[PDB]
Amino acid sequence: KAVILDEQAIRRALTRIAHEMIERNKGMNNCILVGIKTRGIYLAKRLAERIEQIEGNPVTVGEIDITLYDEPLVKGADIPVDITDQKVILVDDVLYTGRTVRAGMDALVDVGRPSSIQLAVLVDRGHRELPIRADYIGKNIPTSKSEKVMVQLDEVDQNDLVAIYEN
Amino acid sequence: KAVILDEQAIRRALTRIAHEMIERNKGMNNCILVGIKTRGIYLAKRLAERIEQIEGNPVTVGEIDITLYREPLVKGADIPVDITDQKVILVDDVLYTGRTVRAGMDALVDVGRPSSIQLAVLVDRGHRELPIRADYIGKNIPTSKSEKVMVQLDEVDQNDLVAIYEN
Repeated sequence: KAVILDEQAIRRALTRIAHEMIERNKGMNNCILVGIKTRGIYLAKRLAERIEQIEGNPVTVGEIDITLYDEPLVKGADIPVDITDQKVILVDDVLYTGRTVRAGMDALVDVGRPSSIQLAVLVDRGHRELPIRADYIGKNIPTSKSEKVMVQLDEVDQNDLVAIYEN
Repeated sequence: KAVILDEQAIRRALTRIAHEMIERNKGMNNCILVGIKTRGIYLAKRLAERIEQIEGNPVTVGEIDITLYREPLVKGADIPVDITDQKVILVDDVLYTGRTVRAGMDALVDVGRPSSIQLAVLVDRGHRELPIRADYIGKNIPTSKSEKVMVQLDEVDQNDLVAIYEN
């Protein structure tokens, strides 16, 4: 095991993402953050919080609970608003093959009809297996196929960190 | 109406794509080209032909006939081989919103279970509405939202050309 991002690195990446979201989406007016995977949901909440303290406007947060690693399956969803004709940004903790994002994207296209969907990820470890790319990245991390990258957030786990494992 | 690419421009872009496919996919050994949309199917056949005349090995071509967005409904596929564990490359004529590619991608993850899916497009006009990007592009063409870009191939139309229309 090895730590690649610590709490400070994660906080800086998130502050950078929040700003980029605000800069490229007209202050995030009418944009919905939708987290996928457990930690993606927590990151979406952190981003909404950061954006609100800057915009003075709350940002709607939704979620899709999916079995992560095209086997990943959408067991449900919970988006407090109608997303029809709204810009949605999926928030993922670690972008890898892209297969969870595809399952999450399919669900959104069937829960509502958003005008568009973007992708923000804390870490992109490469090795996609689908033509899906992140629009916002906290940190690109070069990995081999056998490595595993894992994010720990303090509202779920013990600490805020990103670790990489061999095997 | 205005012509942005002529027969020669189309031919050069395709030769460039065929080479990139060969260079990035070990000579295209075991890679399947799958066309989407009428002209995507024809371009896939042209690329398979170019790759064969360079590699001396045939390239399997498949197809998904979906209608271009304005969600795109899949009428069905037709892939002469079992694509399970095989690298697939979708071939599109014009990449725009990405919504036809999404419908085509979903199908592929149901007819078979390819190890990966990449995307080759003759023209990318921008304005995606999904986090889908092309891995091979013949020509990037900057457009406004109201413009329409259309590919014409001689197998189905009068000439080989790409035109742009205002609205």
